[PDB]
Amino acid sequence: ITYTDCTESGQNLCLCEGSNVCGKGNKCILGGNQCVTGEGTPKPESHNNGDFEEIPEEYLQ
Amino acid sequence: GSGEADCGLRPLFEKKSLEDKTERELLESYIDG
Amino acid sequence: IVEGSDAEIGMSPWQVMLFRKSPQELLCGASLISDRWVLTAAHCLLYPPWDKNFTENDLLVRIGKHSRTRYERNIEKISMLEKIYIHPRYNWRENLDRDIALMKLKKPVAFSDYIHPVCLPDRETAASLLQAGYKGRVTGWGNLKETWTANVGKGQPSVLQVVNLPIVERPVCKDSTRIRITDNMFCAGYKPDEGKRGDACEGDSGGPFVMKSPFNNRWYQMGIVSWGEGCDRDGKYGFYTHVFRLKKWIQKVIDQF
Ligand SMILES: *[C@H]1O[C@H](CO)[C@@H](O)[C@H](O)[C@H]1NC(C)=O
Repeated sequence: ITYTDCTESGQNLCLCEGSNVCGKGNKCILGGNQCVTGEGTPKPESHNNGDFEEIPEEYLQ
Repeated sequence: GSGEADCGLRPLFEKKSLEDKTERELLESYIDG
Repeated sequence: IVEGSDAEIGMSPWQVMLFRKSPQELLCGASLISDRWVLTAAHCLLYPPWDKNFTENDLLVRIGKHSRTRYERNIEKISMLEKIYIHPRYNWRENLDRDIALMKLKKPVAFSDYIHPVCLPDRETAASLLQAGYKGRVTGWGNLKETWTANVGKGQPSVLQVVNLPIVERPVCKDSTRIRITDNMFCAGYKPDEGKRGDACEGDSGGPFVMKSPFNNRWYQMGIVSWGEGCDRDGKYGFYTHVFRLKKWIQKVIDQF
């Protein structure tokens, strides 16, 4: 799990104040930025790759 | 191996008496570095 | 891996790729501990925050790989999972405390030049080797950098990367985060004034943190890439799951004798 910067206001599970995560039960105010009390939404999981060569489909089943 | 298997010995390295390019770095960390 | 280099063929024969079947994607790293057992991070399989909860059937294990994306035909071994095991006290509920898991292969893998297990340490190895200042080695196919300018190059390596990092004194690990650090964790990475850098990053998680014993020439798995607050930030540290400390769990699940 790598926590990266909050992208939208009200996201949690991301870097809000500096290199500090804004945890569950908090939400990020893209101001300075503020990590606030409140139910945020976790910045969504990034998908980093996708240029894979073909593996035998016997395994893809 | 015998009882405990032959873990952590690479065939292409330790088994051929060859060192990987940055192992030394790990080794000296121990005697300071 | 951030500021690492290309691994040499067979340099980390225990490195495993956790591969998503549909859509095809690299989930995380792992390690081979025997011809049937794979060690990974619990968050790679179960992480409610991202509604991540994979089954044995959602994933494949790719072993003996150098290349991130090629299908290494007479070298890599692709295996199906028989069962998964998550540590029962794994606190995803923001701690990632006890972030460990085991995967059992449907069939045992044949070892080779590019496939061979690493060693789990004993107490005296763990006592000898886990010292602040000593260096461990991290490997993976994760991101080259925390963030980059989109569509200008690729932030993912074409080949497995390796980086050597020093273990940091706990008080310092502790003072670098606002998160509550447990006994089941340790942190590694250079100090800001230290003048070197490198870290694990997205896609490297689940992977092995290894140390080599000079006395017997053996590679031992001391950690599992668990979490960090960014990748390679100054005054920030990569956090590893403390393997020695959870070996009684491992012992209990494998039930070898
Ligand atoms: C799958 O099992 C995990 C184990 O705790 C649970 O947290 C998760 O909510 C489950 N997913 C489903 C199908 O709701």
